Amino acid sequence: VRSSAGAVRDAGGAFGKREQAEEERYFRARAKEQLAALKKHHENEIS
Amino acid sequence: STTSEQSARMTAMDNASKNASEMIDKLTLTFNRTRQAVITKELIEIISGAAAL
Amino acid sequence: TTGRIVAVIGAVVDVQFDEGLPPILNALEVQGRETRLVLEVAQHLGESTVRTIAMDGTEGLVRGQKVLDSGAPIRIPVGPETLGRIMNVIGEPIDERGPIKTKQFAAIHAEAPEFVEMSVEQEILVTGIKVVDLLAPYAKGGKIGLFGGAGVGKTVLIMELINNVAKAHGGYSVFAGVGERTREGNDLYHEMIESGVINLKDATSKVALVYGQMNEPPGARARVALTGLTVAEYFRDQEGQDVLLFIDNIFRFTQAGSEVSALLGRIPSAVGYQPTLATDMGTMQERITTTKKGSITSVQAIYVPADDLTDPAPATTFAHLDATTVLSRAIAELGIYPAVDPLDSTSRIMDPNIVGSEHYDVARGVQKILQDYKSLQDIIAILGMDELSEEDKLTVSRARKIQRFLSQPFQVAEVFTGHLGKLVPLKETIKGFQQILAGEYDHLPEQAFYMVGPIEEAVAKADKLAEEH
Amino acid sequence: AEVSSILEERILGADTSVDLEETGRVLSIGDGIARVHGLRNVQAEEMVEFSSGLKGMSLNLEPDNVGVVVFGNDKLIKEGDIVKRTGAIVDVPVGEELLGRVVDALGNAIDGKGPIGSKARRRVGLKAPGIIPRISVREPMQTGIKAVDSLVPIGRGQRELIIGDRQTGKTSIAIDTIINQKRFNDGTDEKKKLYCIYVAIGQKRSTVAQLVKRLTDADAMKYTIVVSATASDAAPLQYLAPYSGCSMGEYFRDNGKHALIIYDDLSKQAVAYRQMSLLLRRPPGREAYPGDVFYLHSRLLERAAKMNDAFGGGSLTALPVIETQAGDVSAYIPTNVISITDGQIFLETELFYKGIRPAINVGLSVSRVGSAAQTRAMKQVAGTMKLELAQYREVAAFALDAATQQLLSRGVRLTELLKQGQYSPMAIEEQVAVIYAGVRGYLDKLEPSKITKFENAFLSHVISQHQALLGKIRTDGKISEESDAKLKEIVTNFLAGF
Ligand SMILES: Nc1ncnc2c1ncn2[C@@H]1O[C@H](COP(=O)(O)OP(=O)(O)OP(=O)(O)O)[C@@H](O)[C@H]1O
Ligand SMILES: Nc1ncnc2c1ncn2[C@@H]1O[C@H](COP(=O)(O)OP(=O)(O)O)[C@@H](O)[C@H]1O
Ligand SMILES: [Mg+2]
Ligand SMILES: [Mg+2]
Repeated sequence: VRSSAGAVRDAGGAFGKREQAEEERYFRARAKEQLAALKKHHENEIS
Repeated sequence: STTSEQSARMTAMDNASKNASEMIDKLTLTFNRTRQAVITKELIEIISGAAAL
Repeated sequence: TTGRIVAVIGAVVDVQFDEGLPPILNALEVQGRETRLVLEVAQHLGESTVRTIAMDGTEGLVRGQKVLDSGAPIRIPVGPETLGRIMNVIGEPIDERGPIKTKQFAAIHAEAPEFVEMSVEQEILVTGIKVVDLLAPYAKGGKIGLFGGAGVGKTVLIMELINNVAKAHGGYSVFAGVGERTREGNDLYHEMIESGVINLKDATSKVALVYGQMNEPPGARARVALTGLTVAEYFRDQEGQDVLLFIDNIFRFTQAGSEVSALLGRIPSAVGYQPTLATDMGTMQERITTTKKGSITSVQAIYVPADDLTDPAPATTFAHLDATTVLSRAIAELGIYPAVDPLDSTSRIMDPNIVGSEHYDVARGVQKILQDYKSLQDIIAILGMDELSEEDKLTVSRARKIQRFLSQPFQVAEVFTGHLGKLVPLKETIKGFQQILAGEYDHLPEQAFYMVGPIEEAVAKADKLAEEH
Repeated sequence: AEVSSILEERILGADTSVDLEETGRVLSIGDGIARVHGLRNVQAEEMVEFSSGLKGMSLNLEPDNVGVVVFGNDKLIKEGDIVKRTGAIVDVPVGEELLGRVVDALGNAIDGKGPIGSKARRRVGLKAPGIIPRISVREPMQTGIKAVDSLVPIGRGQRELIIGDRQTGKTSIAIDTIINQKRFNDGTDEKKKLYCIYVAIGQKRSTVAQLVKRLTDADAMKYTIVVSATASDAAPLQYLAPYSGCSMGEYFRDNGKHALIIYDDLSKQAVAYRQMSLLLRRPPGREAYPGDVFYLHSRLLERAAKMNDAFGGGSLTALPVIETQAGDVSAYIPTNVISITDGQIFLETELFYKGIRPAINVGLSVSRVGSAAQTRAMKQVAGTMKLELAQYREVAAFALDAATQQLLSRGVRLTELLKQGQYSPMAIEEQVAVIYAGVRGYLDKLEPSKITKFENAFLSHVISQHQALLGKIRTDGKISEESDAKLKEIVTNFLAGF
C-alpha cells in the first residue's frame, strides 16, 4: 500500500479542511490587495 | 530567540513524525484486517449465490 | 408456433412449446393481455422449455397462458418517420400521437461491424466547452464517455452537448434514455419542442427519442439501449449520413442485465454482477461505431456506483471509449462546473500530430501545473501558504486561476447559476490558458476567472470587481 | 342496551353466497412461506386466502407448486390446508374516507374507530405515469423548516430523500412537513391543500402511537393517513406497505388533488423484501439482497409525479427516508435510492451534536428543481443567503482582516438563524422576514449566542403588530419595494429596541 500526491485533501479529514482554509484566507487577502491596486491603476490611468 | 526557535521546531517535527508513525502502524493493521474481511465477505456472497441455485 | 407459460418468477417467464422451439433472442407475444407484453427468449432449458425475460410487467400471467412466436427478434419501426416521436423497447409509440407509419422494421439484435469496415480517421469535434476542448478533446465519429457518480453533472453536461452540437448539426440525432428518471425524459421532450429540434406540426424533426425509464422491468431497460442503437444504425447505413447518439445512462443496461442473471441460473461474479458482464457490454458497444458507410458520434453517460471508478461496470466501459471526461464530486463541491476532472480525463486524438503543438503544449502545461498544485497541497496543510517559497506561491496562484478558468456557464444551467451561457471557440480557450500560464494575468484576483467564457470576460469581470471595491 | 342492538345490526347483513371456487393444498408451510399445490389458474402476484381467513399473495409460479407469502402470522396454517384464490391482484381501499385513520399495510383500520367506508379499490402494483402526463414541477411544497425551504427547496411532484444515521432528526422533518400543511388545509382554496400520507415501516408500535398522538395534538389527522407495517408484522406486509400508501396517494393525484407520502424507512422495506426473497429460495445478490432490489424502489418512487392540467393537475410528492450506517452513504441501498430520487437532505450527527438542528448538511444537500418551486420572496432572499453560506464554509475551518472577519460573522449569524425547534414549522412569509433580517447585515452587531432570542422575539412582535405586512408578502408573493422599505424600518426599529 502506497501514498500519492494530493492525498491530504482527498481524505477530507481535519487536515484537509485546515489546508483548504489556510489556502482560502491567504488568497482572499491577496485578492483584496490586488483589487485595491487595480482600482488605483484604473484611477491613475483614467487621464 | 532564533537559535531556540529552530531547535524547538526540530524537536516538534521529530515528535510529530513519531506520532504519525505510530498512527500509520495502527492504521496499517486496521487496513489489513479490513482488506481480509472484504475478501472473505465477497467470497462468501459468491459461494452463497452459487449454492443457492 | 404456439407455446404455453409454465412458470413466472419475477421478470423471468418459462414457456413450454409443444411443436418446434423458437431460436434464442426471438420475441414471443403473450396471448390474453390487455396491453402488449413481449417476452424475449434467453435460454433453451431442454424438455421443450425456453426461459425468457419479459419486456413488461409479468402481473396477471397464468400458468398455461398461450404464447405466440413472432419468428424474429424484436423488430422496431425505423426510418425518417420515427423522428420527433418517442418509443418503447418494442418500438410502439409512447408520445400519444398515433402509430409510427414506416415501411422498414429493423431487428434490434445484429452483428457488429467487421474489422474491414473501421474508419481510422480522427478530427477534433469542437463542443464549445473549455475543459473538454482543451484537455480531452472529442472527435467526430468517436465514442465519448461521461463518467461520474450521482449529482455531479452528467445529465446537465449531456443536455448542454445536445444544445450545442445537435442544434447546429446537419445530420440526424437519436436519444436513448436507459433507466433514468421519467421527469427528465419529459423535461427533455419539452425542451426540444421549445428549441425546435422536435417539430410536432411539420416533418422537419431532427431528433428521434427512445425511452425505457427506471419504472420498467429489467427486461426493458436491458434492451432499450439496443432499440436506440438500432435506430441510430439505420440512420448510419441506409440514410448514409452523420448521426449523433446520446445515451443516458449506459450503466443501467449493465445493471438491468444483473437484476435477472441470478434468476436465469448463472453464478454471480465479482461484486454481484452477471458472469457475462464484459461480453454483454461488448456485443452492444461494438455496434456503436463509425464504419466506412456512415458515422455515429456516440455520447454516453456512465453512472459510477459510489464514485468508485474501479467498479467492474465503469472499469469495463473505459476500454470501449475514445474520449472520457471523468466528472468528479470533489471538484463539484468546490463549485467548479462542469466538474470535469482535468487529470482523470483523456482522449485518443490528444496528440501533437492531430490537434497541433500549441494546443498539445498548452494542455500538458495545464495538467502539469495542476499536478504540481496537488503535490503542494500536502505541504500547505502543515506549513501554511505564508511559508512557501516565493516561486511555489506562484505555482499555487496559477493553479487556482486555471482551476477556476475551466469552469463555464452553460445555457442549460441558467436556472441554477442564473448566469448566461457562453460558447468559447477553441482558439480562445488555447489563448486564455497559454496566457494564464505565461503570467500575463498574475495580478488579477482568482475570482475574476470564475464562471466566464473567454479570457477578456475575466478581465472585464475583474474590472467590475475593482470598480465596485 | 343499544350496544347489543348495533351488534345485531352486523349479523342482519351477512355473506350468504357460497361459490364454487378454485383451491389448492398446502404442501409445505414454514417461515411464512407456503408452497401450495393446485391453483392452476392463479395469476402472478394475485391475492389468495387461507382456510382461517388469512390472506396471502402468490409470488412464485413454479411448474409444480405456487409459492405464496402469508400476510400475517404463520402458526395457523397446517399442511394439507386449503388455499382459495380470490381472483384479484393485490389491491387496497382508497378515498377521502381514509383520512385521519390509522390503517395497516392492507388497508384495514388499526385504531378501532369502526371500518373504512372506501367505495373504491386500487391495485398496489400499478405502472407509473408515462412521459406525457407529467409536467415540470411548478408549485412549492412548504416544509416549514427554514433550512429546507430556503437552501434545499422541495416542489410538488418532486421526490426528495431524507438520508442520515439513526437519531439525527429525519422523522422530525417528516412530522414538521406534515404539521405545516395545516395552515393550507384549513384555508379555502383547494389548490394549496395537501393531504399527507405517512408509511411507517418496521417502526415499533410505540413509536407510531407517539407519532399519531403528536399529529392529533397539532390537529393534523384531519388530512393525514397513517399506514403502519410495524416490526411485528410479517415481512410480506412491510414489503407491501409502501405500495399501499403510494396507491392511496395515487388516488389523490389522479383526481386533481395534491398528496404527500413519506416512506419511513425504505431501508426496512428492503430488508423485508430480502427476507421474502430468501425464504422463496430465490438466489441472493450483493449483501444478500435480491437482484431486483433497485427495481423494488425505482418502480415505487417513480409514481410520485406531477400531472399536467389535462390529467387533473394533481401531484404526489414523496419523501423517502433512508438510514445509513455511520454515515456510509456509499452503501448499497443508500446509493440506489440516491440515484433514484431528485434532491437529497443529508443529516449528519457531527452537526446534530455541534448544535445545528436540524442537522441538514447544506453543503451536500441538493434539489434538482432548485430555482423553480420557490416563492419569489424566498427566491430573492435565500439566493443571497446561499452565496453567503457558500463563501463562509470555505473560510470556516479556522477562527483577521475586516473583510473576512465580517464574512465569518455573517456566516455564523446566518447559521444560528437557520436553527429551529420541533413541531413548530413557520409560515413562508415569517421565514422570509427572519432570513431577510439576518442577511441584510442587521444581526452582524448582535452576539451570535443571542441570535436565537432575537429570532423568537422578532416573530412574536411581527406576528401581532405587523400582520398586515405578512399578509401582503403572502398574497403578493414577493418583497415589493414598499414591502422592502417597511421590512427595513421594522427591523431597524426592533433591533435597537431589544
Ligand atoms: N430540530 C430539532 N431540535 C431539537 N431536537 C431535535 C430536532 N430534531 C430532532 N431532534 C431530536 O432528535 C431525536 C431523534 O429524532 P428523530 O426521531 O426525528 O430522528 P430519527 O433518525 O427519525 O430517529 P430514528 O431513526 O431512530 O427513528 C429526538 O429525540 C429529538 O429530540
Ligand atoms: N453546469 C452546472 N452549473 C451549476 N450546477 C450544476 C451544473 N450541472 C449540474 N449542476 C448541479 O447538479 C444538479 C444536477 O445534476 P445532474 O447532472 O442532473 O445529476 P447526474 O449528473 O447525477 O445525472 C443540479 O441540481 C445542479 O445543482
Ligand atoms: Mg441523470
Ligand atoms: Mg424516526
